Amino acid sequence: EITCQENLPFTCGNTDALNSSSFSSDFIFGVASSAYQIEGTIGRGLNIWDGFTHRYPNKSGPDHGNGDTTCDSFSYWQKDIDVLDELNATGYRFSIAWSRIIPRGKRSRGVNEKGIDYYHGLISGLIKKGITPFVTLFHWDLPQTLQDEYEGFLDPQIIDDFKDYADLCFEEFGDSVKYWLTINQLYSVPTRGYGSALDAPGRCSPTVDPSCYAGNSSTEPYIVAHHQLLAHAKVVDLYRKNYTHQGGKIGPTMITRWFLPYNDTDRHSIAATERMKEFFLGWFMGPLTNGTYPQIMIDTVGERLPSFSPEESNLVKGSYDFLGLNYYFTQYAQPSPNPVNSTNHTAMMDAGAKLTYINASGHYIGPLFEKDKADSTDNIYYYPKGIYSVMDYFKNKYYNPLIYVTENGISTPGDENRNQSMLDYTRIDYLCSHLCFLNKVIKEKDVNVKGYLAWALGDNYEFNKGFTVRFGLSYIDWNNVTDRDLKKSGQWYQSFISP
Ligand SMILES: *[C@@H]1O[C@H](CO)[C@@H](O[C@@H]2O[C@H](CO)[C@@H](O[C@@H]3O[C@H](CO[C@H]4O[C@H](CO)[C@@H](O)[C@H](O)[C@@H]4O)[C@@H](O)[C@H](O[C@H]4O[C@H](CO)[C@@H](O)[C@H](O)[C@@H]4O)[C@@H]3O[C@@H]3OC[C@@H](O)[C@H](O)[C@H]3O)[C@H](O)[C@H]2NC(C)=O)[C@H](O[C@@H]2O[C@@H](C)[C@@H](O)[C@@H](O)[C@@H]2O)[C@H]1NC(C)=O
Ligand SMILES: *[C@@H]1O[C@H](CO)[C@@H](O[C@@H]2O[C@H](CO)[C@@H](O[C@@H]3O[C@H](CO)[C@@H](O)[C@H](O)[C@@H]3O[C@@H]3OC[C@@H](O)[C@H](O)[C@H]3O)[C@H](O)[C@H]2NC(C)=O)[C@H](O[C@@H]2O[C@@H](C)[C@@H](O)[C@@H](O)[C@@H]2O)[C@H]1NC(C)=O
Ligand SMILES: *[C@@H]1O[C@H](CO)[C@@H](O[C@@H]2O[C@H](CO)[C@@H](O)[C@H](O)[C@H]2NC(C)=O)[C@H](O)[C@H]1NC(C)=O
Ligand SMILES: *[C@@H]1O[C@H](CO)[C@@H](O[C@@H]2O[C@H](CO)[C@@H](O)[C@H](O)[C@H]2NC(C)=O)[C@H](O)[C@H]1NC(C)=O
Ligand SMILES: *CCS/C(Cc1ccccc1)=N\OS(=O)(=O)O
Ligand SMILES: CC(=O)N[C@@H]1[C@@H](O)[C@H](O)[C@@H](CO)O[C@H]1O
Ligand SMILES: *[C@@H]1O[C@H](CO)[C@@H](O)[C@H](O)[C@H]1NC(C)=O
Ligand SMILES: *[C@@H]1O[C@H](CO)[C@@H](O)[C@H](O)[C@H]1NC(C)=O
Ligand SMILES: *[C@@H]1O[C@H](CO)[C@@H](O)[C@H](O)[C@H]1NC(C)=O
Ligand SMILES: *[C@@H]1O[C@H](CO)[C@@H](O)[C@H](O)[C@H]1NC(C)=O
Ligand SMILES: *[C@@H]1O[C@H](CO)[C@@H](O)[C@H](O)[C@H]1NC(C)=O
Ligand SMILES: [Zn+2]
Repeated sequence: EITCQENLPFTCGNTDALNSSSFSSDFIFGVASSAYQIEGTIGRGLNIWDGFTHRYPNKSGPDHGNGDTTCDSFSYWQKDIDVLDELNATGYRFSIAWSRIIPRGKRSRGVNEKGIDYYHGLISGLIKKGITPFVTLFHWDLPQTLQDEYEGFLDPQIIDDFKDYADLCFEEFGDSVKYWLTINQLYSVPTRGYGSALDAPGRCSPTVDPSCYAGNSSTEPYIVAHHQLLAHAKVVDLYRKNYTHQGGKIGPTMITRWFLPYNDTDRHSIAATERMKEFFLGWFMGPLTNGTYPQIMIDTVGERLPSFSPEESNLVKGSYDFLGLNYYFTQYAQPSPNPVNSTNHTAMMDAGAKLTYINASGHYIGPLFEKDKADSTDNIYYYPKGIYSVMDYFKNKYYNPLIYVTENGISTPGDENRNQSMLDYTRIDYLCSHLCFLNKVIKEKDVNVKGYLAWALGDNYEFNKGFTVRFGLSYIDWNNVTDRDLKKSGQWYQSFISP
């Protein structure tokens, strides 16, 4: 019987109690990263994250930091491999910058052979060290030209352009890459990029944020989400019909969260909690497993929710070999009004729920996840059991899918000096507490999880936060980004992997 801790202090940092041997022999352990966050603009065209961070510096991060140079993985990709080698990692998730291989967006406009070579070198290097690549085709960095031509994912033209880009990736890298992720965190761009405008491209309703150049927070998130599903499905169909000889697998990336009732004895809170599962997870999982949006979304969103044609429904349904599940935290849900007529209405309001980290009786869900200096009441807290609940839910609700945890991690303040940043015991606690529960859910619920990739191989530009927070298991000095030095967490993970 496996017992896992939910509150501080944690004792899972002892590799004598918890290690890779606790999992199946073939279980993959590694770390993850994304192109915009680690490469730098050198050698690539411009994308919407360059555009967004430059047009709206205040939105790039409190420090106005962006991905211009960041940790310079373009030049130091070998150093990334060295970190993985040091960790004895068996997996590495990275993303291909569309702007690096097709700077002009549309494939017919030509490709960047040097950009293609960059990824060939990285992939060859990973394989030579026994590291299995998990490659994300689209980690939000859409070529700026496509956003300017037709507003990217807001238009159906994105489908063919994404398909042609994916085709190039399969053609060029598919002989070596056997695990593909289509779109990173399906929920994110529709809501943050077209709803709240916290993320690129930065579209929203005029009253939601006067700085948005255009948009409609009430309708656009649904249009974008719909196109993401269609684009994703078209790419999966292309992969399975034209690249089956490669013997690989492909799937979407979902940002997952668990939800608990703000008040577990209040039917309204309980209902809001179930609505959140449907609006947050079901919005994409319903189409992916059934070819239709959840009924509660159909009923609530009405005319603002696009419909799948019979052909599209068939294309989207079952469009995955596995699911890349990112997991960070869990929230309490309570009822909230949905003012559809208000000029400030956002798609996020349709769920009719308010999310918190403290419940009705004043209980904080778990240890501190992220401290918000602007407002103490806006602090995020984590919940280790959430990963168990999410995996159990996916197996029972979404037809026992093959799963790879594609992201799981925690940040530490950017204000900390080198020594403080290196002594990241809070990260060991976060990682081990989640790994305990992941092992527990695999054994108790038989969830088909075959890999775990911790977020951020190293410190990098964090979307919306600049360099004010660090997520890496390895430290990076912003005055000399060459070195990737394993922090206490990286050293612990090394021992966890090879006890
Ligand atoms: C997994 O996918 C399944 C489909 O492959 C889902 O089952 C479908 O669920 C639909 C509801 O979402 C359901 O469609 C409704 O059908 C009603 C009856 O239509 C028949 O009878 C009519 C007689 O007058 C006739 O005119 C029709 O031609 C049909 O013969 C219909 O009245 C409904 O329309 C109203 O409600 C919808 C909102 O749901 C409104 O959009 C619409 O304007 C109207 O107000 C509705 O029809 C749909 O209307 C919208 C239109 O775009 C669609 O083309 C049209 O179908 C449908 O019958 C079933 N199909 C099957 C195979 O059972 C399944 O849904 C779950 O299970 C069903 C049974 C139901 O309980 C749902 O609530 C569940 O979510 C999906 N499962 C999951 C997990 O989501
Ligand atoms: C988690 O949710 C539950 C269920 O909603 C909360 O319990 C309910 O708390 C209500 C108070 O907010 C209770 O209603 C009140 O009852 C007293 C006594 O009769 C009455 O004088 C009040 O006017 C009020 O009555 C309601 O008034 C509005 C009407 O629409 C409604 O029909 C009336 O009932 C309610 O009875 C109670 N339900 C039950 C079954 O216990 C719960 O609140 C916490 O516990 C209750 C018992 C009370 O001590 C609250 O102060 C306390 O916050 C809530 N838990 C938390 C931590 O928020
Ligand atoms: C976002 O787009 C929606 C849809 O075009 C707008 O909602 C429409 O608003 C008009 C004017 O009040 C109504 O006549 C329609 O019935 C609404 N459509 C539906 C069914 O929602 C909404 O006003 C737009 N929001 C902003 C801020 O531009
Ligand atoms: C807020 O969360 C706390 C902690 O999960 C809940 O408290 C638990 O409630 C159960 C059921 O009454 C008890 O058996 C446990 O002993 C409680 N644990 C603790 C730490 O006190 C509490 O019920 C939640 N509040 C609401 C309104 O849902
Ligand atoms: C890549 C982070 S986006 C995310 C998870 C998260 C981590 C730290 C702080 C805030 C969020 N979830 O994406 S979304 O659910 O916010 O769209
Ligand atoms: C208050 C503040 O400092 N934030 C402003 C914001 O109000 C403004 O809409 C935006 C214009 O792009 O520029 C930000 O710096
Ligand atoms: C790994 O953890 C298990 C408990 O799950 C323990 O029995 C084993 O001794 C540990 N391995 C090492 C080498 O510490
Ligand atoms: C597979 O490739 C062929 C050759 O380019 C193409 O004709 C066909 O449409 C492709 N199948 C798809 C789009 O899945
Ligand atoms: C506008 O939206 C904001 C954010 O949800 C809300 O706080 C405010 O009350 C709304 N104003 C209106 C029109 O009620
Ligand atoms: C930058 O760091 C590298 C690796 O530690 C080192 O070799 C080089 O001398 C440093 N350059 C500076 C800033 O002096
Ligand atoms: C790396 O892991 C393999 C497989 O568990 C093990 O045989 C090998 O000794 C490890 N290498 C190091 C130096 O940890
Ligand atoms: Zn710049």
